Amino acid sequence: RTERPIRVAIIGYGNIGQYALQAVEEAPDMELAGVVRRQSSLEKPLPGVSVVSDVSALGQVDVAVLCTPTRETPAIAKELLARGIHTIDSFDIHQEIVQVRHELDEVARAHQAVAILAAGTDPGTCSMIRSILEFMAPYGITYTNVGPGMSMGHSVAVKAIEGVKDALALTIPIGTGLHRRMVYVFVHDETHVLQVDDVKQLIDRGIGVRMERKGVSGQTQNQLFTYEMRINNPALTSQVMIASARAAMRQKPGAYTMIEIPIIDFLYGDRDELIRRLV
Amino acid sequence: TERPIRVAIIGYGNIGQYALQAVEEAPDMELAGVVRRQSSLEKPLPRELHGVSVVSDVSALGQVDVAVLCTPTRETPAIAKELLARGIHTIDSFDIHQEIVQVRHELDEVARAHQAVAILAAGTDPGTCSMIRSILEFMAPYGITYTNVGPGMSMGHSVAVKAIEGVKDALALTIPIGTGLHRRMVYVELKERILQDPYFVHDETHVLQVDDVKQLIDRGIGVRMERKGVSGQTQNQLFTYEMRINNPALTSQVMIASARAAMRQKPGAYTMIEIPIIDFLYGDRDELIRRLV
Amino acid sequence: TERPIRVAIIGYGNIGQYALQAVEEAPDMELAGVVRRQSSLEKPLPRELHGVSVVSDVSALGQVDVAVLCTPTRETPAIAKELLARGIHTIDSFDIHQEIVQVRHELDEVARAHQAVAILAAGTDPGTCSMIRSILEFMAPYGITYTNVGPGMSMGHSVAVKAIEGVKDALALTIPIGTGLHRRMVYVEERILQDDETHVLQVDDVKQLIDRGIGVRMERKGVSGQTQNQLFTYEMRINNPALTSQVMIASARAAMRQKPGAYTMIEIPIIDFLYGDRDELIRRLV
Ligand SMILES: NC(=O)c1ccc[n+]([C@@H]2O[C@H](COP(=O)([O-])OP(=O)(O)OC[C@H]3O[C@@H](n4cnc5c(N)ncnc54)[C@H](OP(=O)(O)O)[C@@H]3O)[C@@H](O)[C@H]2O)c1
Ligand SMILES: NC(=O)c1ccc[n+]([C@@H]2O[C@H](COP(=O)([O-])OP(=O)(O)OC[C@H]3O[C@@H](n4cnc5c(N)ncnc54)[C@H](OP(=O)(O)O)[C@@H]3O)[C@@H](O)[C@H]2O)c1
Ligand SMILES: NC(=O)c1ccc[n+]([C@@H]2O[C@H](COP(=O)([O-])OP(=O)(O)OC[C@H]3O[C@@H](n4cnc5c(N)ncnc54)[C@H](OP(=O)(O)O)[C@@H]3O)[C@@H](O)[C@H]2O)c1
Repeated sequence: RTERPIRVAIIGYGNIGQYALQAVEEAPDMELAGVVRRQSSLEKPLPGVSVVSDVSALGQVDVAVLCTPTRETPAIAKELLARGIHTIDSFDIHQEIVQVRHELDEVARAHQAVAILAAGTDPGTCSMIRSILEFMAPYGITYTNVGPGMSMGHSVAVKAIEGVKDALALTIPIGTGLHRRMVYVFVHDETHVLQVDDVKQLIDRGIGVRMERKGVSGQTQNQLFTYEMRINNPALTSQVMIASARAAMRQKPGAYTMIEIPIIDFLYGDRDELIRRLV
Repeated sequence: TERPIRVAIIGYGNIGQYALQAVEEAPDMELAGVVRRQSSLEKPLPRELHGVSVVSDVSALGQVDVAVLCTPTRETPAIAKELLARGIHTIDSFDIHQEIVQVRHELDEVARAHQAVAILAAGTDPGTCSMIRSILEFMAPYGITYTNVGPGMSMGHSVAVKAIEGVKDALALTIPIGTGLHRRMVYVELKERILQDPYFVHDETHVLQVDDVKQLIDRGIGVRMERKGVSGQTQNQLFTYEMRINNPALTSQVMIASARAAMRQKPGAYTMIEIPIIDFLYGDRDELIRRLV
Repeated sequence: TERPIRVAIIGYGNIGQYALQAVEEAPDMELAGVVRRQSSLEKPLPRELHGVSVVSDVSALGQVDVAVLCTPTRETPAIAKELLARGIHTIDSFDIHQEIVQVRHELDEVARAHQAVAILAAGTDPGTCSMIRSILEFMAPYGITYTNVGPGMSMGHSVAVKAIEGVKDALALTIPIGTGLHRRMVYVEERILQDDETHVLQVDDVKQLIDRGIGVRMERKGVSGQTQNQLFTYEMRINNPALTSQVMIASARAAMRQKPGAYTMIEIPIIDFLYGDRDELIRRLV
């Protein structure tokens, strides 16, 4: 009677990939097919899950959830799409998304494959809230203020300068989309530096997001919208990618961002009862 | 109300369009007409003004109790003087704080001389914010008040940017950054530019090129006013006042309420802290004490 | 019933005036007197001190179990050691953070010689904010804590600017701007400002700006075990000397339950600061 599980492979067991594993197991319409790592990591000590070096080893795989680093992700995805497998990623470079969508689109439409890209937290569901604020109040300004919380790239940036080993760099929101940078031990915003004993003692993967728009609806001024969340960032991103995996099965070949897909397509459940429950 | 107050709107800009709605809604007043520069009369007639006397001098309106000046700050004290000199009361929302005392003296002479009332600086931040700020002072005489105007366009500063060279269109916002201090956000439609600091220099400033600054405009604004001080000798008295409002809707509504008050004062010039609050309200005295006190 | 704890107030200034009210209200404590510089005894008696033994030396107050020091920071360690040396316990809210470990060792040596307790640094930020900071740290060992000391008069900065040039009078404020950082607001009765983000304004009367209340915002996001994104906020909006003198009076109560030595506030069972029977405090509070 009921439907067969969606078979998911996770590509790149890193910070996002561990959380993705939890979200796959918990998805009641999804089963883990296996984890794909570089060959160098297969040699490492293992943390019952088929951990292999290529999707071919994992049997049937409808969707591969890409948890690899940004730079390598487009190339990886184009390869997996060319094999008929759908791909999900949370590609987080805003300005290259338009180009990557087109690049992923071409491969997917040929191999009857769906690719959903930039399906994470701010490249992701924050984009969906932004887009909805946009059409409810077309005149005005939106500010996305990332509450105190790490900036992976920024600390990884500072990790590449000569000095006392290890560093933590943070973007701190100072309002109206502007941020201050605080580094614990790249020049156009105010920076503060502190030396610490153990940078590892300061690390926490939660983050705050405050997004606001003040705008006019139709012709009426002073429409106020505020969206706020305090969350574990990698858990939310992996969960958003797993919901996108469900949605990728319900699309036509091609490549989509999350504002190009019906919100109901991300939800597990019977359409009518989702409507009855949510709308 | 028997013989309503005949109100003329002077200058049909942002504030004049909102002031027309305030006049309409007010039960004790009726619109006498709108006064515009001859240049604007030659432009086509807006739809909301169909059936409205729209003229270049207030004489053509005939019998005007109060003139609600919705004119640019610089031009308004001189416009107020002329109307006062005809025995016509004037409301304005003149917004240069540092010139209010002097402007008040200048309007006071003319108005007393001609049996007219002027109420000046009667908008939002000069205006009702003044009244609030002043009640806080006598409630807690020792301490400090901060007025933080929430993200929203200052037009005096936005038009400043439109004036500089290499500037097709610009939008410049004042943004509170606490303690009465403010940052400035400039959106320009065109290092890069000769942005430098034609003034602005004594303000932290951020510039940004956008496609269509018209797409960014909303006339709402936030105001957060805070005071910590001493009542008598007790410390740590805490006061907070906040509004999220349509700025021109408020300013013009305050001006129309001030028009009501003008009809009640002896001749002279007044700021809003020089009039009993009850003068601004429509209704019987005892009924308003009973509703409000 | 026990006899009341006899408390003496050392130094009758700002903190000293509030301490008097705290001692009076404290049901288990009794005012032995106030101790001032002899130069201050020649001045006229404050009305609140009518009927109070005001004196130049604690030896004239009879039995004195605890002395609450409301003396300026730099003078307070030497005054403490003198009183501990007689076997009287001492409370201070000494507030030079970088110096507490050192003062504590010094105060500890004398305390143990004369069967006396010193509780030092027992105020609001040196003091109960320290206790709160410390509970957060063990509750979530990985992460960062920001103490944001809301608008509120400084003391060292105020007196810093109060000197320098044509400063007839001045008031210096610390303002929080987030994540532990602060801006300085200077009201004065020229460009010189050197000695952080600072603003300077001239005013006719600096005394008209004075209010002795303060806000404090403590926030922490960190990890419990391996679980991320645990959120903690602590806030107070208070009369600073009223709270500081109350905390010292509470420490006077805790000092009577310690063994000899010097203690900061994160070194004393919270229950020792509270009036009442042990078991009853537990069932009502734990
Ligand atoms: N949109 C959002 O909100 C959002 C938020 C967070 C993250 N992201 C995306 O997620 C990524 C960061 O993930 P993360 O924090 O989990 O990173 P991570 O911990 O560094 O994990 C990356 C993993 O990819 C594999 N890998 C590393 N270098 C590789 C290479 N050169 N070629 C192929 N595979 C390689 C490794 O897994 P193996 O050992 O198994 O090979 C590694 O664990 C970024 O690319 C970002 O775009 C997006
Ligand atoms: N105190 C407060 O809280 C507060 C708040 C907001 C604004 N305001 C005051 O409101 C005033 C008007 O603001 P607004 O948004 O209504 O501005 P606006 O849209 O520019 O309106 C100004 C109007 O004045 C008329 N005008 C008369 N003489 C003029 C001249 N010499 N140059 C240009 N225009 C002239 C024009 O109408 P015609 O074409 O019909 O002649 C114009 O539309 C400001 O100057 C400000 O001081 C006060
Ligand atoms: N959170 C905290 O930990 C916190 C907060 C507030 C205060 N404090 C502490 O409180 C102290 C200041 O309290 P306050 O506001 O009451 O100060 P204050 O107003 O200056 O009073 C200090 C008093 O001590 C006496 N005194 C002054 N100079 C002296 C000297 N050189 N030698 C001996 N006695 C002297 C005087 O009393 P007589 O004239 O009667 O002799 C004077 O009124 C600081 O040292 C500070 O560390 C800490």
